[PDB]
Amino acid sequence: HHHSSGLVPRGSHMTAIREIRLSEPESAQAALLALECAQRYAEPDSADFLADAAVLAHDLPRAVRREVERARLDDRLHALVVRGNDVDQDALGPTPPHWRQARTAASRRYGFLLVLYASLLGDVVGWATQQDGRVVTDVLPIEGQEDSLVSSSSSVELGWHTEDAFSPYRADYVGLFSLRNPDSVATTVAGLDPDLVGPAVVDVLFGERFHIRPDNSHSDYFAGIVEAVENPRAVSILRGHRDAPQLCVDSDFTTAVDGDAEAAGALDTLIKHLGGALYEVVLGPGDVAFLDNRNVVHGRRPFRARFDGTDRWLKRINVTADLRKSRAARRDAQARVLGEA
Amino acid sequence: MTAIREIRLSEPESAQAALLALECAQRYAEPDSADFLADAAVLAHDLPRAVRREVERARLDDRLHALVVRGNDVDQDALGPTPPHWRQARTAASRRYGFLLVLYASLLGDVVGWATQQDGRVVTDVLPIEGQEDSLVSSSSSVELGWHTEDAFSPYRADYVGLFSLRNPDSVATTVAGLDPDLVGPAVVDVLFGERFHIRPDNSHLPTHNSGGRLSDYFAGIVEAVENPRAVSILRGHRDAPQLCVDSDFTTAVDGDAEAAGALDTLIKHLGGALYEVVLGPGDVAFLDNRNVVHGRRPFRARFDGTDRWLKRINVTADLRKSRAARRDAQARVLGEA
Ligand SMILES: NC(=[NH2+])NCCC[C@H](N)C(=O)O
Ligand SMILES: [Fe+3]
Ligand SMILES: [Fe+3]
Repeated sequence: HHHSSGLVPRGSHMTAIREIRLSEPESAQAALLALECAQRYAEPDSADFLADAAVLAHDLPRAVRREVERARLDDRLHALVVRGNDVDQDALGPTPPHWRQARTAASRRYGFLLVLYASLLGDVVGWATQQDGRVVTDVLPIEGQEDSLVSSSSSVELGWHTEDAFSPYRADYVGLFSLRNPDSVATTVAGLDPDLVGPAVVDVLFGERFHIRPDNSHSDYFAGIVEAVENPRAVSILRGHRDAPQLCVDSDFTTAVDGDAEAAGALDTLIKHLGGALYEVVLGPGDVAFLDNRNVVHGRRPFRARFDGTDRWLKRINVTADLRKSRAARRDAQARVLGEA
Repeated sequence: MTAIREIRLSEPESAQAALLALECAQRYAEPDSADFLADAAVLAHDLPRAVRREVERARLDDRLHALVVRGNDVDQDALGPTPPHWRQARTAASRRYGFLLVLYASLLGDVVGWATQQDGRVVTDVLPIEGQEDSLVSSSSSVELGWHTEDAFSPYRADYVGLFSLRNPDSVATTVAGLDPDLVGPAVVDVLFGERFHIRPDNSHLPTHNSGGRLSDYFAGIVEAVENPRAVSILRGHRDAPQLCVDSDFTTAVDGDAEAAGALDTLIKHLGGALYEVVLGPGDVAFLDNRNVVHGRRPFRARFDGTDRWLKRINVTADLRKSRAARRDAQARVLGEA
């Protein structure tokens, strides 16, 4: 229970995982700050708290803030993982049977702490069509959705994708705060190693030669959503500097532009590459991850849910480096829900 | 309203910020030393809490014109004379003000500079230069600095421009204007939202305003943007809170587009009259929201005797990652090195 941090490689990605282990004093400091926020503010995503969240985040332990800041500017990061936060399992109570029942009094402190960590990386956002536009969402298995294509699945693999791949307002980070995970169930993660892929295919993937359609998981805004399915814009899968390209792809919702067989080939080459390159991150209770959604796709393996209140439960959040850029898709300046207007 | 958000520092708050800036000056060589900039976001967290609270309110106010932090400590005697050229303005005595500007700026985003402006420095200098009185660059004096979005030509233009006044003995005003969409017409707004305009790089990006030795390759992109400007919009985003991107001296409508030419001269008249004054006294730091306002500087008579007006300046981005195609490597802050 000493503080430690370091770099865990995956293939050629030398800083793929940045791991921080909290000392017991650091875990207690973070818990005390989250509990004070829960006393003073309405909700982990109420306007009063989110106006202050980026400043309150500055009260987290300094050594942790320095390591999170290094992760924030690492444009080859896959996952920042902060291990060893305090979770009182007894006080938390059972895993709820549905996200609609999961915004519990006992779990508030973990929503506040997830937003505090997240607010070191950017500004938290949610989505009108996802869990009623909650910014702090819940990942837990739902009975009768075992074979579903959403994060409430268990028995079937959650297929890998860039989060909200279709959207110009897609998150920079996806945050996950594990409350319990008795069977050590993993998030799957992959990035592109351009040195494992034919330069010709990489060139095609930088072309605006693909359609990324919304999941059925997804008005001027919702007019844009109907258009995105029926008349999808021609988009690239890779963008930015050749030395540090961003990745945007959905294994289930990406196709080449009509009649572009070459693009179809490059896409299916990339799908097989990322499929073969998938690795896993397991979050024990009190472990928090931020996936760099610019760099990695993510999903989840089949697992065996009991639905007895002991199942895996994460709090989840989306983070943007640039809240202002999505103002056209938000209700007002301070509102954080994409597609609310 | 709160378009201008002012924080007047207490003596303790001024002293705390000065102590932190001097601690940075004791540790690091330059206010844009790579080691300092890696450390800057967390060091900024050590600024006074009441100040960080008001900077955060400004950061999330999408109608902000400027945040002004008044009353930082500036030792005029220790600072010495105003240098005669920005090339000579990286003085030992002024380091502490460069460090403090970066600390305030790092609450709002990440600092960036330009390969094609003041030799790619991140902390730049605004002071009158003999022979540039009637120029269109920040070193002008006799000729008003025409109102502009900073680096309006570039998709990597700053979200905030930071100005730290070291010296302003004649109270020369910074000029500011926002756009009222209601007050120009829903008609003109529709035109301005169209990609029907040419915005060229301003003269500060030319090799004539950089050291002679600076690589020709840096200027290729600037010369291309002067010769062959892309068709771009002046307004973007939400109709209720649209962003503004225009330079009064370097913006034209696309050839043939009479409707666009009319929209632009309507905008130029609306912004010209609305232009209002903010005077930055010694120790005053302003952050202009470069998405919401154009800014300039009133005409003034420079004395060229070492007493002249002197600001430190910085560009701040909300999203450093978005410009990686234009930067040499992940941590490099100089736009146009790639
Ligand atoms: N309309 C103008 N004068 N535009 C250029 C403004 C000054 C420019 N930002 C500089 O540093 O020199
Ligand atoms: Fe997902
Ligand atoms: Fe300017």
